[PDB]
Amino acid sequence: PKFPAVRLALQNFDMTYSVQFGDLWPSIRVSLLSEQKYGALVNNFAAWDHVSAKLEQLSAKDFVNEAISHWELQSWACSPNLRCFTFDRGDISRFPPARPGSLGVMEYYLMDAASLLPVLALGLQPGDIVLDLCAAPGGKTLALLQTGCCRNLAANDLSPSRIARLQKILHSYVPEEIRDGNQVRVTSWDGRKWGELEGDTYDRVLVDVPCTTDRHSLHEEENNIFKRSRKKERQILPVLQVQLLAAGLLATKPGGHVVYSTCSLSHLQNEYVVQGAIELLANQYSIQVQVEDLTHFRRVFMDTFCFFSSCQVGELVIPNLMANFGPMYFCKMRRL
Amino acid sequence: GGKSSGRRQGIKKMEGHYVHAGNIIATQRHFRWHPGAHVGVGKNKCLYALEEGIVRYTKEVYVPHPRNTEAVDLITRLPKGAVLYKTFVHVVPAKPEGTFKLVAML
Amino acid sequence: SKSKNILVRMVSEAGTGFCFNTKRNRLREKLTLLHYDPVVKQRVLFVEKKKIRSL
RNA sequence: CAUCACCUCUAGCAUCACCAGUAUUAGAGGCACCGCCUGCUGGCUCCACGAGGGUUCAGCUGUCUCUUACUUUUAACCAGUGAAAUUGACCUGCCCGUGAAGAGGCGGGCAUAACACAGCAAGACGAGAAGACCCUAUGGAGCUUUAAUUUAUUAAUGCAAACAGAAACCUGCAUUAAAAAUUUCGGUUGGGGCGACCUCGGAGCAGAACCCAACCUCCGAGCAGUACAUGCUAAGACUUCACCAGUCAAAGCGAACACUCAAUUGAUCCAAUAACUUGACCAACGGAACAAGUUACCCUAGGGACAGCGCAAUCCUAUUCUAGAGUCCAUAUCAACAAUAGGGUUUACGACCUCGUUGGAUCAGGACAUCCCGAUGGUGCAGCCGCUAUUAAAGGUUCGUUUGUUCAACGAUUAAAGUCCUACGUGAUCUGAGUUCAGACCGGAGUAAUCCAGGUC
RNA sequence: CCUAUACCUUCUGCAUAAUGAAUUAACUAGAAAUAACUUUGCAAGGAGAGCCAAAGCUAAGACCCCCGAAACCAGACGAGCUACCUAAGAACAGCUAAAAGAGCACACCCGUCUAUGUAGCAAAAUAGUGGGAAGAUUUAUAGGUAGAGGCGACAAACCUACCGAGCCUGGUGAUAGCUGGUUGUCCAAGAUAGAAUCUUAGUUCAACUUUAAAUUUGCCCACAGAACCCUCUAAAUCCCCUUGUAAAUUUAACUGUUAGUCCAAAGAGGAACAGCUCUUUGGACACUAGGAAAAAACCUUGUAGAGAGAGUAAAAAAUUUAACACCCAUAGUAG
RNA sequence: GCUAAACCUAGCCCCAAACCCACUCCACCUUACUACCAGACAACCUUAGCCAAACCAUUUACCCAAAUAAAGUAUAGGCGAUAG
Ligand SMILES: C[S@@+](CC[C@H](N)C(=O)[O-])C[C@H]1O[C@@H](n2cnc3c(N)ncnc32)[C@H](O)[C@@H]1O
Ligand SMILES: [K+]
Ligand SMILES: [K+]
Ligand SMILES: [Mg+2]
Ligand SMILES: [Mg+2]
Ligand SMILES: [Mg+2]
Ligand SMILES: [Mg+2]
Ligand SMILES: [Mg+2]
Ligand SMILES: [Mg+2]
Ligand SMILES: [Mg+2]
Ligand SMILES: [Mg+2]
Ligand SMILES: [Mg+2]
Ligand SMILES: [Mg+2]
Ligand SMILES: [Mg+2]
Ligand SMILES: [Mg+2]
Ligand SMILES: [Mg+2]
Ligand SMILES: [Mg+2]
Ligand SMILES: [Mg+2]
Ligand SMILES: [Mg+2]
Ligand SMILES: [Mg+2]
Ligand SMILES: [Mg+2]
Ligand SMILES: [Mg+2]
Ligand SMILES: [Mg+2]
Ligand SMILES: [Mg+2]
Ligand SMILES: [Mg+2]
Ligand SMILES: [Mg+2]
Ligand SMILES: [Mg+2]
Ligand SMILES: [Mg+2]
Ligand SMILES: [Mg+2]
Ligand SMILES: [Mg+2]
Ligand SMILES: [Mg+2]
Ligand SMILES: [Mg+2]
Ligand SMILES: [Mg+2]
Ligand SMILES: [Mg+2]
Ligand SMILES: [Mg+2]
Ligand SMILES: [Mg+2]
Ligand SMILES: [Mg+2]
Ligand SMILES: [Mg+2]
Ligand SMILES: [Mg+2]
Ligand SMILES: [Mg+2]
Ligand SMILES: [Mg+2]
Ligand SMILES: [Mg+2]
Ligand SMILES: [Mg+2]
Ligand SMILES: [Mg+2]
Ligand SMILES: [Mg+2]
Repeated sequence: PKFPAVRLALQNFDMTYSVQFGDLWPSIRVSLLSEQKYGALVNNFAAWDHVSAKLEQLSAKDFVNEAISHWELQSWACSPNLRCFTFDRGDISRFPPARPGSLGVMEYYLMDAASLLPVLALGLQPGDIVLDLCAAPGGKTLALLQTGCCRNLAANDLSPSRIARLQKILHSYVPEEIRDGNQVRVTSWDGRKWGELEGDTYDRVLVDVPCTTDRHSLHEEENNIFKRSRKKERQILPVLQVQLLAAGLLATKPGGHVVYSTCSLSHLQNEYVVQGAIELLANQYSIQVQVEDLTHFRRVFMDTFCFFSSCQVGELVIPNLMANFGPMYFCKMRRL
Repeated sequence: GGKSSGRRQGIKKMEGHYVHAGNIIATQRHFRWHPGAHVGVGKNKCLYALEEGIVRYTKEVYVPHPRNTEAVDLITRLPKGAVLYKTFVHVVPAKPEGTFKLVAML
Repeated sequence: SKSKNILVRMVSEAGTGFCFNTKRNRLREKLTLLHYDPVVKQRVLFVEKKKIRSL
């Protein structure tokens, strides 16, 4: 009670994001205050073929499959074996709750379709070892396991409470045989230690640093980052984003790719953090990285997503009334 | 801020103490004392006497069950010639199981 | 604190009236277990009849 | 505050107020005339007026420099009459020390025939009463409200009842509203603001049986999964220092051939159900079936409170060190990192924000770490002035203007306008401000009552 | 001369400059049930209907205070003071002015400033200086409005010298986890783990303590024995036959106590040398005396009387610090 | 040796028993105790609260007509305190 955390979050966003987006902010603000559209991620382990037919009856369309055929039309590719069904532009229809299949696992998972792009931008390949920092609660973690291109995975999140939610998601969806071995490693440790525990170990690293989540902040009243007690954490939040990304960058082997993802529209936490890590590695550890161009990636998914074309390095997906996916920011940088 | 109190776990019957069937010998968080002769183990690693007699503490060679993967993986990495020892608590029975008594002259 | 599981009551099909409460996932079909019935002193089929509460 | 003037709101009417009245009226309110300006309500100007609050010319004067004289009352003595607060007992000294830390009574020294009378106000933490300061109470009361619990009451309606060729009144039962009624403000964190916290598990955490470090620092838990004999019974024991609760368990019947997991939880009453069984972020987690704020109008019962402790950190002073400034040159002077002594101050957790006695008048006592006067070294001391050091407390250390966590700045002088201590030294000698108050506004806070170390009277 | 820091009460500890007491006399404060115990009667029955009984039952004896709130309610009594109103009356010189809520200024009303006074003349006055003084004035008389209220030019003003809700009586010996008090003699045993709590000013349970009873072990303690970790590491503790000793457990009945303080030691509070706060072990103090100057906590010492006997215990600070070379030196050279 | 100090009745308390009083003259509801003129005025209606529940909000004993016993039993009750 007292001062609502929702209004405090909205006040902070209104001042900051009005300048950044200009006339686009009123359009973004309505989408943020409205409920985000949920995409259906079909579980490959379950009856994926049957569920795909079932979703098409509900007028759902696989945008991922459509984006696959657009690669040759426009003229690293992307992570394969991903099937996500969303509705048409401007359709407010919601998917039914997921149900267990004949195999005992949930048939599909409901998640933001904008959160699949960091997995898609990762360009996952078979036989690789994937490190995910802040993997919990498993929005991006499940997508990596759906691909089946990762022989060894390390899912690390600082909060054990979030980690416990991830394991339950893995148990319900991912069959135990995959989780039985050392293929999926779940730990609760600081990600900044990963820059020293395991250096050059992984070929593909996905770093979704903690950040002020615009969708959750404006709606959730529990553990909001904008409450008075969390003000100290918010002030040091940009510092954490620079350190956690740097640890993930050192963790990968040269010739590997690291994707930095953030669920926010703040430039101080999307572009500045990316530039900070690049400078930090050169100054302290003498590490040089190259940020790839995602413009080719953007032009394929323009049909089902709205993109902001005033970003220095990464790609930002802005929410909209017709396409409510977002906000999502992801940048792919490889180590040389 | 978390507040907790001691669990009062430890040795309940020392060396040479006389115990009866069912008496709890020791309560442990982890297997500090292993069950020996005529000593059972409960769910919470609680040691109770299965027979009435005297409690003895000895050092015995620790040979883990083959099914226990963690303990088998430990002995296989030991240098050749090394032997593991652990403290076992035994109950030495004092009374015989029974005696034959004359009941009739038929 | 989302209610993933619910508490259901299994009623014996032997007609003895013996019933017991078990926990099952909400997103699941009605259970049909093979539980011991003390009245007939043997394992009999049981059927879910009514949900008691959401856990 | 009221006040003409202005403005808002309500009311189309009579036989006890309004009113023996009738919208040019009456009532409930705001604001404070007028004049100007403005919106479709707001801002300035200005006549007089004021025991309002400041400022100022001139004069006036004992307000003062700087007090003095006289008269009257009082006073003191003689005669008559004759109270009150107060009072453990007193055969009632001073200086150091000690001490519930401020000694007439204790320790060590010093002083000391006994008694009135008149003065004095340093002490007897002097006396009376009032009040301030917080704190406490499952103590009160006033006020306010979107605190909880209510509509008995009143008003407006509905249906029933009743009349009935129709209608009302009354009554019963419902539904809104009004105005009231009863009751309460859970703890922890110097206070307030903002937040956090209250149960359970683990670690720093008591190194070795058990228990034990509150506050504090840090991370968790309020699940899930596999079973469906996770059946029924029954020796002996453990136990979170009580109880409640919790834990283990041989044998036996019946089957098969005491589940994982550190925490993963909630009593009684009551409610539902044929039985079985189930029900609370009762999270203030041994739980009240359901109750907030405020008081500077406050009340009652009590408790606490300048002075005192402080060999780590920090600050100051004097030495030590001898790097470095001073043309050269450690030491004429100055001085870094530091060290050793004396003194002051800060301090166990929201690695938040703020807030909790002192001048003056009079009279001074004392210290010297000396501002002036005196004596004596060194000088980058020619001489005059200066700088520095030793010695010296006999004596002296001004008058004004603004302003005042009551202190600085400024003006004119002086051989100098010393640093402190003394329960602000000193309020039973006096007085100003603050602590802050009963009234009142301005600014800010709050739905309001009311509040703010803020501004002012 | 020598020795001796009034009493009560409240706190860890009062000579305390914390509370109470001028003093005398009189008055003034522990009321009761179940159970248990003790002593009689009778006894598988007891009792003067009813009730209890697996030795009980009946009777007696023997245990549970005083004063004090602010309040709340009910019914009365009050507007001769005051607030406002009603009825019918009265008063206001002189002067300047004008048909004035005008000016000056008496009577009169009010009470601005200062001083006196402070148990006073006075539970609000006096002297001087002031505001109003033909008006929204002042004032005499009678009447009205009464406490869940009245009245109010709102000051939370006034309503008979304590009005944030009058006074009196009654409920009422209200209640108070709070303060204070608690009255003959003598002896005996007797102090510091905790938990829960609208709780930390309290209470309940446990621990401790007391009395009675029953029973047999209790304390001290020889080995043996009690975990690995994160690599290592303390004083010790538990258990414990002998032995030295005399207690311990259980049964019955209750009350009372609890933040103790300081000293030694080991620690704890963001990795804080002291200090503050908080644990642990031990001691002392809240019990005596002697000694450290006076002295609750240091040291010596505890079982109680009389003696004009004796032997002892602890028990009195050390320290005074700075002399010193004599003689000589040309040169391959400014390597 | 002053002030004083001492005293034993007055009467009262609790029971039993029995059901008590009020016109001498005059005055007395108007301003009571006031000799002496048109009134029309008339009575009846749950107690509450303190307190206990360690707050408080439902609730909380108060002779109702025979001592004893049934019996603090059946019942009632934030199924609490307590009531019966
Ligand atoms: C914004 S969430 C992203 C969740 C997930 N990446 C997804 O999109 O599905 C970021 C999470 O990172 C975790 N986190 C915060 N700090 C971290 C740290 N220092 N190291 C690792 N994880 C951290 C937090 O628990 C938080 O839930
Ligand atoms: K005035
Ligand atoms: K009360
Ligand atoms: Mg006004
Ligand atoms: Mg002036
Ligand atoms: Mg002048
Ligand atoms: Mg003269
Ligand atoms: Mg005389
Ligand atoms: Mg007297
Ligand atoms: Mg004398
Ligand atoms: Mg003294
Ligand atoms: Mg003396
Ligand atoms: Mg004096
Ligand atoms: Mg006094
Ligand atoms: Mg209390
Ligand atoms: Mg109140
Ligand atoms: Mg126990
Ligand atoms: Mg509570
Ligand atoms: Mg509690
Ligand atoms: Mg507990
Ligand atoms: Mg005020
Ligand atoms: Mg001189
Ligand atoms: Mg000197
Ligand atoms: Mg002056
Ligand atoms: Mg002046
Ligand atoms: Mg004085
Ligand atoms: Mg004295
Ligand atoms: Mg004292
Ligand atoms: Mg006295
Ligand atoms: Mg009441
Ligand atoms: Mg009360
Ligand atoms: Mg009158
Ligand atoms: Mg006039
Ligand atoms: Mg006049
Ligand atoms: Mg008036
Ligand atoms: Mg007012
Ligand atoms: Mg007021
Ligand atoms: Mg009065
Ligand atoms: Mg009393
Ligand atoms: Mg109390
Ligand atoms: Mg004794
Ligand atoms: Mg003797
Ligand atoms: Mg020589
Ligand atoms: Mg009560
Ligand atoms: Mg109360």
